[PDB]
Amino acid sequence: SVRVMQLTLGNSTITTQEAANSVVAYGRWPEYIKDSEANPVDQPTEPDVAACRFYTLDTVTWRKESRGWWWKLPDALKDMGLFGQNMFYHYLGRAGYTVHVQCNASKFHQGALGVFAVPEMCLAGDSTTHMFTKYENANPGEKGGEFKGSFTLDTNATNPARNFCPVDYLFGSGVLAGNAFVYPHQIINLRTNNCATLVLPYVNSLSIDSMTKHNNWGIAILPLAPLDFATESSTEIPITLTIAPMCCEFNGLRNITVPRTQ
Amino acid sequence: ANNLPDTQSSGPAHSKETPALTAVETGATNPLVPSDTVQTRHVIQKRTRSESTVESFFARGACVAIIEVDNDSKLFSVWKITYKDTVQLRRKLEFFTYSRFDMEFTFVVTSNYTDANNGHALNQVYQIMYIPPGAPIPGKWNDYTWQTSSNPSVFYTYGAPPARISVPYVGIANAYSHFYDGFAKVPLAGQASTEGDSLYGAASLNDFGSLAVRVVNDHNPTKLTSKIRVYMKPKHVRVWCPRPPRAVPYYGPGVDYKDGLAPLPGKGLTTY
Ligand SMILES: COc1ccc(OCc2ccc(COc3c(Cl)cccc3Cl)cc2)c(Cl)c1
Repeated sequence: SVRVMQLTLGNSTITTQEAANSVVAYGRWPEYIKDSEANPVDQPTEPDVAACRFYTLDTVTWRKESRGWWWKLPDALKDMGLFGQNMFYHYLGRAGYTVHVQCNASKFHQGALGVFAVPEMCLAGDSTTHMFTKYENANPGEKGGEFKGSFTLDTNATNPARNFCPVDYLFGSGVLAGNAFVYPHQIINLRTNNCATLVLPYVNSLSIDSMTKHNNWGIAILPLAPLDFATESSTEIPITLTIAPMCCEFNGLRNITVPRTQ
Repeated sequence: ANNLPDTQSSGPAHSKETPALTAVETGATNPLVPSDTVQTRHVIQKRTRSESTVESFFARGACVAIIEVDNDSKLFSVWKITYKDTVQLRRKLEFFTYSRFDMEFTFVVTSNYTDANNGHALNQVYQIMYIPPGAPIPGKWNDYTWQTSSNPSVFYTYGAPPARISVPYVGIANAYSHFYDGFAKVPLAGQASTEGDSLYGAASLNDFGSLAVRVVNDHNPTKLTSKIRVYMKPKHVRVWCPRPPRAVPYYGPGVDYKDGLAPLPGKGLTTY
């Protein structure tokens, strides 16, 4: 039925008994580069089962006060097994994804989470200096980031944070959040479903790019209807994020990249 | 101006054929492609060399002269036709030894009052007369030579779109020579040193003649100056014998050099 599914990729399987169908972004399933759209001339590496499998990133907790969370792809998976290895050993890389967000509660809980997949999800910074966010802050990895309820300008001139300041109702980029529904999405309304499943093809203005310099997709999760339970002002339910890269192919092998951190 | 070949997929090798090894002493360049030294994938090539054709490389109007006339002998000026008065077009032409093409000349004319608060003049008309080598050159801005009964003239009204005319291939040889390793005279044994001496690399003393420019209106005591910028574009181009481009500053009409003889910067041998 629309509600029961099983996803198998490599050596990993995911089962769900409360789905609300699955979304295939823009109606496009991920695919490899065709010869007619090929650019780099060298033989690509395609790890296949070693990289195209389900990786579970860290679990976040939803509370009445949560504003939202965000992650960047392939960034969030840079340290994930052999996918991360191939990402850093190659100059160029390409991949699609199957994003599976998990969140179960009970029949006496309420709340709705909007799960959006955004191509080129550029976020707003914290200073008066334009495009000032530094690489280390823009790429948090598997832990991702969070949305805020208001904009707060960083004034420390001696030691600028050079970080993002994504305000939730402004979708972290100066647009109204209610219009974010034009992007592939699903809603995890506690009275209806457990999860949200989105299949994302590779989207870019090029056939292949640098995975370290460029993040193709952004995953934004916003509480559309806040978490509430029985009468417990105190309520916490975890949100686990499991993502699997698809049709990975890398070009331009050399020595490994070791990016600067923190 | 066409397509480039596709990249064919290439796998591993273990053979007695070694395209990587060669011997440049022969004077030939090793025609290798990526698949000769690495494993390649099949790529359908869609890039073309449409913009690097000899025609597209020269298909631009380049400035070759700025003729100036002061409508208060300066009432008229004469410019000896050449492409060596400027450096940009000259350097591009000199990538080749010989050339053959037609020419398109566009004239951009500007004028202004020298005085911010003095004088006035009605709209000016200019006459650009071509004086082929041999024809009488004007001595005054208004002598008989300006009747142009045979010389081609162009009358330009100030403010009108730039004037433009086309000239056929006018060389007396089968192609224009960008380089001429010789003289126009051979000094003979016995003659005075003053005799038989000529410039090295020069052909005719007057190759293509010159342009005589003047303002046709009667000059008013007002101080005015006009400038005619000449733009030339080679069209229907054919070129022969490539040469390395000019690396140091030009020093005259010849290949002479003097000043910027150290064009390259310093860089460590093992510095990326
Ligand atoms: C190798 O590169 C070359 C070769 C020959 C060249 O000049 C030959 C040449 C001969 C006659 C005329 C005369 O053209 C004109 C006429 Cl009819 C009427 C009005 C104005 C002009 Cl302008 C103009 C140029 C140049 Cl500029 C570059």
